[PDB]
Amino acid sequence: LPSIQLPVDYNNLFNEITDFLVTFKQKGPKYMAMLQKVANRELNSVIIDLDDILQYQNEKFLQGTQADDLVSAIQQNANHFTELFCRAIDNNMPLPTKEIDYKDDVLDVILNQRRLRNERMLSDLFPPNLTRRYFLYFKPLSQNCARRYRKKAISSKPLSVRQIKGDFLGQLITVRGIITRVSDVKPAVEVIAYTCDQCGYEVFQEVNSRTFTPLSECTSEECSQNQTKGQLFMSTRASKFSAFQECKIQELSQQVPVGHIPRSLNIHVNGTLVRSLSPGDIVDVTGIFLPAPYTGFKALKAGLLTETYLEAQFVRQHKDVYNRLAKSIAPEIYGNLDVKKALLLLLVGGVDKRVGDGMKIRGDINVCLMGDPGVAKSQLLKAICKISPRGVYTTGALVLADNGICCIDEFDKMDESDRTAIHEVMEQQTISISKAGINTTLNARTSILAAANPLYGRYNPRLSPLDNINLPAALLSRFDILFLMLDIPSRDDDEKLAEHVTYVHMHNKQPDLDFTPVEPSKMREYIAYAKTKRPVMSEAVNDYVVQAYIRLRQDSKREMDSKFSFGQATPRTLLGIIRLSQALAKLRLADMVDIDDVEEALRLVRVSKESLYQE
Amino acid sequence: TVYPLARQMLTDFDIRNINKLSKKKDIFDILSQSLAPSIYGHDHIKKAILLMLMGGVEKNLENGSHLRGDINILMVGDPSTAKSQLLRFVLNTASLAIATTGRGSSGVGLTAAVTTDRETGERRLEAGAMVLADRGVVCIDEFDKMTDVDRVAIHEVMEQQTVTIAKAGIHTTLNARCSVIAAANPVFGQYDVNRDPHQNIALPDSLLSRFDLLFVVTDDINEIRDRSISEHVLRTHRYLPPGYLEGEPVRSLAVGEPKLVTIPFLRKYVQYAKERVIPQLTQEAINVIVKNYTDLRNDDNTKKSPITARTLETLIRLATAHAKVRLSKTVNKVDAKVAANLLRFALLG
Amino acid sequence: KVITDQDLAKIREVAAREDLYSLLARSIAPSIYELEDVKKGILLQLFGGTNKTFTKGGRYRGDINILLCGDPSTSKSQILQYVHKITPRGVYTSGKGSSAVGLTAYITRDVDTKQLVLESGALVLSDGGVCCIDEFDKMSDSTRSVLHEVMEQQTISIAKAGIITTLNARSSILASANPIGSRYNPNLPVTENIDLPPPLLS
DNA sequence: TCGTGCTGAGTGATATCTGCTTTGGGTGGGTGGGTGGGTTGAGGCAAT
DNA sequence: AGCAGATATCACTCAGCACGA
Ligand SMILES: Nc1ncnc2c1ncn2[C@@H]1O[C@H](COP(=O)(O)OP(=O)(O)OP(=O)(O)O)[C@@H](O)[C@H]1O
Ligand SMILES: Nc1ncnc2c1ncn2[C@@H]1O[C@H](COP(=O)(O)OP(=O)(O)OP(=O)(O)O)[C@@H](O)[C@H]1O
Ligand SMILES: Nc1ncnc2c1ncn2[C@@H]1O[C@H](COP(=O)(O)OP(=O)(O)OP(=O)(O)O)[C@@H](O)[C@H]1O
Ligand SMILES: [Mg+2]
Ligand SMILES: [Mg+2]
Ligand SMILES: [Mg+2]
Ligand SMILES: [Zn+2]
Repeated sequence: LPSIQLPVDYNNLFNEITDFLVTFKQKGPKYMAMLQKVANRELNSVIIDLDDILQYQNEKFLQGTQADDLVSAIQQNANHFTELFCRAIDNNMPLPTKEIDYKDDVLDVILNQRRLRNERMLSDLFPPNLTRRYFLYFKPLSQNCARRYRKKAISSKPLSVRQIKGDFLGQLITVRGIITRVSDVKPAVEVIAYTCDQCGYEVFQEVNSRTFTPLSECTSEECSQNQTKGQLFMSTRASKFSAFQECKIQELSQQVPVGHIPRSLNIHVNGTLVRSLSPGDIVDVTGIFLPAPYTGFKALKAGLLTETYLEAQFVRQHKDVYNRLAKSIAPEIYGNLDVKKALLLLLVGGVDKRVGDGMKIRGDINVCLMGDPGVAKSQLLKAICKISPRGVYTTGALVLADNGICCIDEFDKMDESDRTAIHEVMEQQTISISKAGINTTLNARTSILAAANPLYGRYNPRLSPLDNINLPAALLSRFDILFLMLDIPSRDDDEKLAEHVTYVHMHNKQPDLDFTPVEPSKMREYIAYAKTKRPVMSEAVNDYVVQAYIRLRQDSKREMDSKFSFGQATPRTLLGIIRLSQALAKLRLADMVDIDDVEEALRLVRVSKESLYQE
Repeated sequence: TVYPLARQMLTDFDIRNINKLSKKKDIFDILSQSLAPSIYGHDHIKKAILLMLMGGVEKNLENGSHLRGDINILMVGDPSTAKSQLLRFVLNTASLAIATTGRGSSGVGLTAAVTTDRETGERRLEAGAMVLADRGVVCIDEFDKMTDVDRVAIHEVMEQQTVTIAKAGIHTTLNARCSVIAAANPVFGQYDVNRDPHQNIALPDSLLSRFDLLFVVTDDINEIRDRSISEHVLRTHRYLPPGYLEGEPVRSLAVGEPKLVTIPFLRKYVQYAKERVIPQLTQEAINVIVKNYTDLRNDDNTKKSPITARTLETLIRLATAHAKVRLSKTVNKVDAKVAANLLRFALLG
Repeated sequence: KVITDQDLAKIREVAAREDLYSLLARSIAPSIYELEDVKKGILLQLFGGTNKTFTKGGRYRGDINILLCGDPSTSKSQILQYVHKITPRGVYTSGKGSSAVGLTAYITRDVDTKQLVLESGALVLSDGGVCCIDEFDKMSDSTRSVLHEVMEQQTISIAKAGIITTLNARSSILASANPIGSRYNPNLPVTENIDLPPPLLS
């Protein structure tokens, strides 16, 4: 074990840490107050701000009593400084100011009795981590503070998984990425307490590894002296445990080089930081990059190759009304007012579903878009899915869409099994799993947004609407509203479309200037408010709806006498009409359903299909 | 040491030569002709290949919409029309290129395979054809001899330019930004004028719409053309390599180390243009583009491929590529006219 | 987790009521309007006939089978859901449905235990009850043959995986059907509209 | 017939040294098994 | 590193006799 002479003196650094804890001010000292709070059981986590250390160093240098660079020493090797800071805190822990029930704690009684036994023996001891009731974390050095004092902040500089090499091991670094996996919280053992059946004494063991060998034989003075062979038995009541969570962080798309596959890095979370990371959130995890040595035969067989993980220390989390909302849904596309209004109605989905007789009318205003290629079906899908809080985008996921709209693209190309799945979702609003492995049933009251293409790829006027649609007629009937979109050539419309697209391409902004789009945040919170609202309908509006229903039924029968009609009106069309009226009433923020809402719903129903079919 | 064998260093003399050659009015014609000198005719396909190599400008908007700058090309024609030879030439010339066949490829082999690391014993991903060719070109031969299962992968690739993998507890998105050039044959094996385009080609319409340009090439029997092609082929077959005697069959020193343009100079030109030029659109080009789109979309004359809003994006991409050809910071009327002419030829022949 | 003497007296009092038939018919389907005949048939199926165990003759089935076919607009699945809610024993199934357990017995592998297990189908589990099949129109050939065997012999026989066994399937069937097109054409006969074999429909 | 050694070899016993083997992965095999794990991809076959 | 088998060197019990009481 040859020795080296390194330019670090841990005694001076410990004195520096103690002075910083005792004297630093930013009232009394900040960290002294924090320790006072910890003593009274008010705080269970202490965070050391490297900015405070840098400021203290600057003040000491200004005063002329230049001291060692503590920030750099902490950054270069943080594992030792955690223990150093813990020792410094322990040596200066203030006496509690609020009386507490000491006898309640098992550890207090056990240590008091150990003291009594030791006093008796003398008349004829425990690890410091055992009694610690706090956790220590390091907050990285802020870039602003470092630039103020003319210093480089390595710890707070974001890095990708690739940029974390072997030369960064043992340092305090930050990682930017997206969490892809988080495990369940489990107890990690740090100190193990044993008992002697014969002796009556308590033994302790410190665990700092993946694995440990339990004790078997008593080591007490009494046992040794008396020659009594006493067996040691584990006691989980007096042991010390810390919450443990293992997470995976993956590279962002913009960080991967050309022609490379993303990489992932493990993260270890201990103490009160648990539950601070969830899948799908982009985070700036600051921690100590450390290796994870193997043990036993694995150690010998592995070789010099070492695994690595990150000890989490800090986590930074990254971030006329109808017409206006419709136009602001997707400004980039050419004006399609009716489709946008239908999308609003689907999104809000207002309904009163409280029949209570055994079933309840479906509470989802499902929308299906079918049209020849060229219309911006993908753009509507993506925009409406982005705005929705529970919107899920899939290509021909339902669980994530529960109690929310489902954004399904390439609906016609979907396999028959998924067709049956969505059929169950609509008719029953339930998700059922019947497998040997597991059998779970999850309710799914989720709306569906469907985009499909005709059988021949483009709509054929000669063929009937049903012929152009590959899906079963029952599925089409179950859809509350069906919108048919077509691309009819025309000089004026084509010229405006070309001008709009060209302006968007050039200036990277919306060409329209007649009106200013409403802010998306306002629109989404208004939608949430409308959803929270509950409307109500009277008997007169019920009779009006009945009259509209008989008129629509007669008209639809007459139309279906010919082959042009999509399908005959059915009580399902009724229920859809009332659902749309309830959604519009929710929009209006007025409890009573008005005749205007019913008329608007009827005109929307007419223009969804007939307006384009007649053309 | 690891010595790369991909990017040609550009000297001051090379840069000056590139600029001087670009200043010529007919630079496009010379560069297009310099591609595949052994292939007779197919001038428009060569121009399309050059524009694909140069590529357009990729713009990603703040809202999230992504507009690709890659140009995809599809050729459907009769047997013995030099489609495979053109694919081989673009494979050789392009800086990054991957060759695949219809019957030789799979969905997994295109996208990515789940495998284990010998060194570490860790489950990982292996890049596929598509992934490997990121920021490059993938040449697909016998495009119609594939399976739908396999086709789906490609469809996703072209539509989104990304690869989504959900296998063995792996959840990731792979960047696949490559230009696709493919060759195919009609269902009957020979293009039939009487039958409509839909019947001739069995590929899905959705997959077809992603290709910016569709070229239909047919073998027409004409005395003048037949004589010219036969003479060209005979002349090519008489070539002998330097330092070889007649009748001799065809079999490093250091490690660290209207005139046709030589291939290495063409590669240097392509690298320079694609690296140090980002043309921006202008008003005159926009006027030309919208005029052309309005005229083409609403016209009685039939088209081999339907007109769509994607045609406007294709026109913009071709104009940007032609602007890149001239090393011009802006897209001018000439670029729009050339793009319109190429699209019109590809559509109505 | 989250029959007595008085019950018998209440049952007898209800039976003594003159309008018991109408009362039961109304109670079966309160939310369905103007289908008295269908409700009466469903009630009679629920109560069922007498099972005869004959010496010299064999077995005569006392079950009643009802087919609910017609236009899709009318309420037909709600009736099946009500019948399930009422019948003490039964299972809900749709032909060609992956979610459902299945209509026929099959031999599977216990993933949990890696063991060979013989699992009984929906019809077997409905022994002595009413089995409601929501979508009779779309169904596998194999499944149709199994249904024919169940409605003919009232037992399901499997001779696969080295197992030769017969399972009792003495259960009634209440299936629903839809026409080939968007509606049922009165001009054509029922057999053509429902799109089912004449044997199975008879 | 109690107490105190001296003799003693027998009958232990317990404090003390000598050789596997393992993890899991083909840098132990298929005369250790496939119901102790690995295991997704390609390939050929029969019923459909 | 841990575990199971084994060797060999460590004491302790009943055995019995000489003196005297
Ligand atoms: N009204 C429009 N205004 C501007 N661009 C449009 C419009 N409609 C369609 N587009 C453009 O059409 C291009 C292709 O169409 P898109 O993917 O949006 O839908 P689609 O044709 O219905 O799709 P699919 O081909 O998958 O069936 C998109 O890039 C979009 O920019
Ligand atoms: N225009 C041409 N000039 C010179 N040679 C040509 C030309 N067209 C075809 N050939 C000759 O055709 C031979 C084989 O044809 P090629 O493989 O290029 O056909 P292809 O277009 O891939 O057709 P397919 O795959 O349908 O058979 C090549 O060796 C090439 O010499
Ligand atoms: N007599 C009736 N009383 C009450 N509601 C009725 C009646 N007839 C039809 N309906 C309504 O008709 C709709 C039929 O829904 P149901 O789930 O029963 O359809 P279905 O028979 O399964 O349809 P499909 O054949 O299209 O799958 C329900 O809204 C039901 O309220
Ligand atoms: Mg689309
Ligand atoms: Mg070929
Ligand atoms: Mg039904
Ligand atoms: Zn003890």
